[PDB]
Amino acid sequence: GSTEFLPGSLIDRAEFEAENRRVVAEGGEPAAGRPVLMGITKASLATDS
Amino acid sequence: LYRRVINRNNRLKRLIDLGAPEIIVNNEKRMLQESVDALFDNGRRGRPVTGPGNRPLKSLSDLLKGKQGRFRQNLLGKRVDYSGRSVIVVGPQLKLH
Amino acid sequence: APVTHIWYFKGVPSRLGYLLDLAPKDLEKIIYFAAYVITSVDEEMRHNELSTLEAEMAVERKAVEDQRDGELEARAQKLEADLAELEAEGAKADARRKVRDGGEREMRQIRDRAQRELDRLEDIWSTFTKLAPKQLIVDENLYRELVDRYGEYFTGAMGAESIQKLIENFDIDAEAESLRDVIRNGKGQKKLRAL
Amino acid sequence: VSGAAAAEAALMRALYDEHAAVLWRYALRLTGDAAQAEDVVQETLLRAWQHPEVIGDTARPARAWLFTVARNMIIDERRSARQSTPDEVNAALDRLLIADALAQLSAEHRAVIQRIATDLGIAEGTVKSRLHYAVRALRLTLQELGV
RNA sequence: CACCCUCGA
DNA sequence: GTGTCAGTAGCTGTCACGGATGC
DNA sequence: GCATCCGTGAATCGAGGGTG
Repeated sequence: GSTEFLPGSLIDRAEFEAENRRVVAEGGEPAAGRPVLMGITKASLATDS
Repeated sequence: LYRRVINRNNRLKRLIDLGAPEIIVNNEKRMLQESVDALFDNGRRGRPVTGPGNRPLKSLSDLLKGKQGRFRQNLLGKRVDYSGRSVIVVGPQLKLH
Repeated sequence: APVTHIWYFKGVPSRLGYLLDLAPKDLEKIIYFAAYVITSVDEEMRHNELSTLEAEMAVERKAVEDQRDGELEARAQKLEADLAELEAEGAKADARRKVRDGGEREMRQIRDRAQRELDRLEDIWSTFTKLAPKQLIVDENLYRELVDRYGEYFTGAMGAESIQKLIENFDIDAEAESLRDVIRNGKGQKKLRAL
Repeated sequence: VSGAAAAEAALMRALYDEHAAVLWRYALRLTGDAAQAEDVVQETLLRAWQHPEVIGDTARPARAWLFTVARNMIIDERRSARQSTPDEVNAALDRLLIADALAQLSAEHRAVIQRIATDLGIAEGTVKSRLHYAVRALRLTLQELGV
């Protein structure tokens, strides 16, 4: 949409909604979403730290 | 590892100054590449650099991997002063606390 | 001499191979001096000299063919004369068959020398006509011929310094937007590789 | 012309292809280390290029001349080429006393001992003395505590 | 300290 | 300074799994 | 467009002894 989120990337459902919250109120298109299931091993490496 | 890299680098300087054949200069740059590759992550590409006894040498990246790496061995769990250990024996007369 | 960080080359996925769209094996050949790589090519000068270069290449091929035909003629005539001479000596026809097959063998060797040369010229011209950056040339003699002939039109190099040059002559933003264009509208098969 | 400066290359690259991959094995068996062998090979072949009085007589064994070069270089390397930090208890206890016998002083003896006659703007005899008496006060205090 | 061995809950 | 052949040890007796690598 | 092959990972603490 109008976000800088690279399509196909797995992003926390908090930052996704918080970014679409700014873009929706900015006028651009909010980024689309689709729930994704990650294994614990894969989710651990995806942490922000 | 660092010493082997330095040797090959100084030889490269010699070859450049002496105008050695292009074959030698290029085939030496390749060896410098392989040596720096070993310095950073020995064994990552191809065969590891064997030390005395056909033992693969540890690299800088080997200092951080697995249980013996810096992270798990020396950061997540340290060794502590003011500590001891001994055999345990049942003490029925003791109170729970 | 510049050197490459193994972490970004051999670490899977090959980060450099993803940046320059180079295959990991091709990149391995480049870095460790197994194949040359084209860093730049003056395509406009080549376009302005293509007709002349084509004519010269064609004349070279024709010279090869003419020399081949003359040499084959010499051998065939000596063959006929030798068979007549060994017939005057009265040798048995089996010996003449031996000499016959020997002459055919030698003529085949001559024609094959000429054919290898002709195919070398064909490959040289084909590679120079369809020459682009990021191309690999595993044959060292071929690259030497390319520099000896059309060295004025392109620039090539080997090793890690060549990849340094490739990164230098790289527009990051343009390739990014190209990948995004592929992403907006593409097949999953060829869309995952772009993502 | 330039074809000659190219003939030099095409002369080396034509002996590499026939002898480097075999010289490597020699130095390998003698060192049990493919890395050094890799080095020794380039060292040797550079000398070869530097000594053209050997390859010129093509009909004579060059390989045989190379093996000895390497075999000598290895032994040249084989010439006479053949933890934990204590606990700062004591030192720290010592200073913990020394610091306890520093409050038993006067600020002038202190400012002097913590360093000289060019700054404090006094004599060198005043230095020597203040140092002298100040030490003796330090010694007195320490031995008062029983050091 | 690098590896190695043998062992204990 | 070097000059006739002059040429690794060791080893595969682990496995499950995902995804870039490559035909 | 898909099989191959590469790389990743695989419990915790503790005792003594040897060599490079």
